[PDB]
Amino acid sequence: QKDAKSSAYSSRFQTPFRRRREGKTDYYQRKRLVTQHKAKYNTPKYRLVVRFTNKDIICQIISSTITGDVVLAAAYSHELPRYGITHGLTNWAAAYATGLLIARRTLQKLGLDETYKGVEEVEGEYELTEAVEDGPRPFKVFLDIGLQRTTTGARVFGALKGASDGGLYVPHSENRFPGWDFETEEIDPELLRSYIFGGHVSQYMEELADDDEERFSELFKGYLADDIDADSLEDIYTSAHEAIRADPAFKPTEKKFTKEQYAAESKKYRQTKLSKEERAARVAAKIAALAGQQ
Amino acid sequence: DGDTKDDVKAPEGELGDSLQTAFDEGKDLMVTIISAMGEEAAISFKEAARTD
Amino acid sequence: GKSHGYRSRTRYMFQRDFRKHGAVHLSTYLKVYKVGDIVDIKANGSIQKGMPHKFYQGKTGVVYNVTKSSVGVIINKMVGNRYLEKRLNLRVEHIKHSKCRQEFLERVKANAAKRAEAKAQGVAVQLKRQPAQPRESRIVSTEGNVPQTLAPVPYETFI
Amino acid sequence: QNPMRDLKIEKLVLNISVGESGDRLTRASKVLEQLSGQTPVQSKARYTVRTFGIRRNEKIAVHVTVRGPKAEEILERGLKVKEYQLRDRNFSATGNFGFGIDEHIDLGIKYDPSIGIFGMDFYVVMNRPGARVTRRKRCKGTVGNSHKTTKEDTVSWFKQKYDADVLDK
RNA sequence: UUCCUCGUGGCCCAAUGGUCACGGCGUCUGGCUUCGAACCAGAAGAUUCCAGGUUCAAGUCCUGGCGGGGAAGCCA
RNA sequence: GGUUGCGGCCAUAUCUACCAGAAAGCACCGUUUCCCGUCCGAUCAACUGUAGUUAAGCUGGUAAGAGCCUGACCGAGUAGUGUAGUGGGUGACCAUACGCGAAACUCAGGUGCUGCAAUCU
RNA sequence: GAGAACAGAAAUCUCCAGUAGAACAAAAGGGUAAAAGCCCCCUUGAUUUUGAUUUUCAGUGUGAAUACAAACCAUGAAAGU
RNA sequence: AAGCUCGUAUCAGUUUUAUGAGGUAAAGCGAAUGAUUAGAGGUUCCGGGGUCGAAAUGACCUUGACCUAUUCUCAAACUUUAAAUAUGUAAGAAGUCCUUGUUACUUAAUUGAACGUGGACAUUUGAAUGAAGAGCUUUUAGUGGGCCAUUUUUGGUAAGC
Ligand SMILES: [Mg+2]
Ligand SMILES: [Mg+2]
Ligand SMILES: [Mg+2]
Ligand SMILES: [Mg+2]
Ligand SMILES: [Mg+2]
Ligand SMILES: [Mg+2]
Ligand SMILES: [Mg+2]
Ligand SMILES: [Mg+2]
Ligand SMILES: [Mg+2]
Ligand SMILES: [Mg+2]
Ligand SMILES: [Mg+2]
Ligand SMILES: [Mg+2]
Ligand SMILES: [Mg+2]
Ligand SMILES: [Mg+2]
Repeated sequence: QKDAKSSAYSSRFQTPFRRRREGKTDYYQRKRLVTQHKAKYNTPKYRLVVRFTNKDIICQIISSTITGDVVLAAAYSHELPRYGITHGLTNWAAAYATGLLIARRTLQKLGLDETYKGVEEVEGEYELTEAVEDGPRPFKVFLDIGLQRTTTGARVFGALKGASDGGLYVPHSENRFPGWDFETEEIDPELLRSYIFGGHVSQYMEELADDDEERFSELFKGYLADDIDADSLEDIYTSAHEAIRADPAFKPTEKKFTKEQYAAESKKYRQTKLSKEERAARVAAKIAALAGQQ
Repeated sequence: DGDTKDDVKAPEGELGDSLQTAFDEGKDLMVTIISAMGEEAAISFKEAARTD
Repeated sequence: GKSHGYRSRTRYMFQRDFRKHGAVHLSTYLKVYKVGDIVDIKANGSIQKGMPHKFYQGKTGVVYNVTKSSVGVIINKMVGNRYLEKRLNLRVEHIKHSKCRQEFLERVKANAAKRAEAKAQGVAVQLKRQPAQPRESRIVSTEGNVPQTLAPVPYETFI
Repeated sequence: QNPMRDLKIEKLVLNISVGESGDRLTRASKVLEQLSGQTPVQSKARYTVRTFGIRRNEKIAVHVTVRGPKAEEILERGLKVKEYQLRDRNFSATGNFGFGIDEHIDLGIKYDPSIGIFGMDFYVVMNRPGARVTRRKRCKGTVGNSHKTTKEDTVSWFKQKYDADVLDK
């Protein structure tokens, strides 16, 4: 009835490319990101892409070619258990840790790890990775936040701060970090440092612990089940950071199976196409029955 | 909008004399102004007494 | 009065396409242009900045300058009884590599291959291209292909 | 089947279409905040009609959005004003419904003479959970055919809950 | 043919883009008179000659049509 | 082979109506102290992954489906057009010689391919 | 298109469809959908120094426009503009 | 006209190969815009109406819209598609490949960019045909009312307009 579009409309319709149809890429942003100064002929532009799905965080370094994009290194949230983090795999601190991980991962595989050590005595101060004198002018990369909404205190910038302390040079102002005083234009390092170490979580423990117990039970259940205390939350993060700076080399999984076996089961499981000869028989039978007086 | 124009000085014209006669009982005096080459005077009268 | 603007008589020449409106695909910005590349010009109507004048549509020239967002091109223009070279500055959206060269230097490297290989045993490599030669003799059998006799068709109205 | 496709209220929209701005406009706005606990918003007119006596952007009407248990509370408090009976045509074809009332004083604010007397227009937007698929920014999509509300579903839900009835048709 | 002008209450006309719009005569009700006038209190009535575009609003701003009136038409 | 992140070509990829989806992923989904934003924690912000569900999103399949794409001595060597004649015709126009060559229409076939990295009974 | 008191063909609000059939100071034509359209926040690059180039062209001028360099700035978290 | 530098070339009113651009001819309107003849089926909580009706979100007809599927004909300032003829560029020595030198530019980086050293590849050195010599400079006369023919085409009924 009303749910009908004319042939002329369907024949004159323009479709978005593919990604604008799926609503995943801002091509208006991609323009400004991947475009390279034409006098710098083949010098690629590397992007720090950060995405935030449920229960996981993704960080990658991507350059672009005509045939497709190419990635240097990637760092996911779910590998933190290797480095001593088991819960809150998407919190602000988890983001900062991931940014640190990918930072050391890249500089390690690029040979820029001994130089440009980064920042170790983290204090929530706003400082950039300055170039060492007569040195290799540290690596440069830009954020690619995608469709994610920019806002003060957003956890996407936690990855930025993770990389910047990790040793990468990421150009940025500080007026979007959490703790940025608004009516007067300054930053609060104490609050920023607290966020870097989960301060807003360890602090949030105390109220629920002193006000409502079943609420303290259903969420943070893993904390009780594994005996982690509010005060102990900073320590595990600090112990982690050293592990990342010790070995970011991205040990992969073992997969306990093969590519072929996975293919075999999916191949046998998925519905297949129907051949033209069968389709013709099917319609012929449909005439034979429905039109054939049943 | 504004409270200005201590200008035109109320032309001596007999139509203006009738305007002044009909003024003191009120009814929403409308007046027109002509300001060619700066030198300006009030030429025409009109009434719009609704206030509703 | 008469009217000769900068974009006069460009009503159809700058219409974009059918079902190809919207933004430009990134491959254009991913292209790399060197000095000395020979390149055609086709104005994109969606990018008003750095457009070429309508006369240069469909022309081909040589790159002589590269800047952050544009490319300097040399075009030969016939005026009067001679040619004058004109120097342009065009954003990459009105720019695409002329594949004529891309095809050409494949020949150059192919001839290099044949020349060296044939030089290894001296058999007169014979690099030059030749036009379509008149076809040489051949024999045609009728086996299972007995010739068919045709005849003119009479007139019928067919309406 | 029916695992988790239960029907719930998104929002209640309360509208008062004052034909002009000014003091009466302010007095009308002064009503809603006691009923809601929210700050109301006053909507402008989009073109002149010159017979209703409105200019463009003359800021004629007021409306408020209320959601959650507060919303269903106000909805219940209005249904008693309608004595739990609504005529059929009031129910939208997409599963929403609404009705108008007079004399907002029939609930809450006794009279409070500085305000005066005003009527309202309660309206309800109705669907199933998981509807943010059409509201999020990333991967925006449309809801499936079988998962949409309808006249038949909304009527039956309005009977089974609030144990009310529908009029002639 | 051109150019110009005009068309608005029953009649003659006036009109500030910002109120269905103004005057005078005319019409209606009541009063005075034996009665009609004159006179005294009060009212009402207009698709601004036909269609579009602009404006937020168009009698008005303008473009397209109908009817009326005026001027021009000379050197041979 | 499935899934996710970033893509390239930009409908064979869109649209309508139904059906199916192990595992993982994605998703919906729970809460409001903190950073943050709204009439409204609906979007956006933050926390948990715990309380649940494949209903939806998404993927795939089905339709003498719309559309889209490719092809054919189907239409058609037709329409049109470059060069020549002391060619025809009163004329409008039309054939011939050497060349190029459509669109509509009909029929047949198809209904995304692919790069990098990560994960999956 | 379907619904809500006064409210009706035209007042405000909600849902569904909606390739632009609207809007972008003006005449007309191109161009534009997470925008070039609507709303909001901050600003003055509508700045300084002369050069090169395109149109009209004699390859003169004027008008208009394009791409840089050397400074000082605006905006955005950033690439950028 | 005066010549000058050189001696078969840094050529050409030409064709071929390769590769670009165009919106005319044609064609189309059951494809966007506009025009336009005709019937058919629905839809009126909703046009004008009439009949049964007091009316109904009742029924039956008729005329106009509205929608759906069809039908006849059109566009210099309409269009999906789209010729023929004309038109841009390339077919090497000012070239190709290998190695490493300069830079205050650029790169995360001797990474790139541009310009070079040295080494290797010649008359089949990279399609056809011709080349009557090729290139370059100065100075000055006359001219700046045109007309005719084929083809395309504007105003006009038309014209030796
Ligand atoms: Mg943006
Ligand atoms: Mg074109
Ligand atoms: Mg009387
Ligand atoms: Mg924007
Ligand atoms: Mg000039
Ligand atoms: Mg043309
Ligand atoms: Mg034609
Ligand atoms: Mg056609
Ligand atoms: Mg048409
Ligand atoms: Mg050609
Ligand atoms: Mg002389
Ligand atoms: Mg001369
Ligand atoms: Mg002269
Ligand atoms: Mg003369």
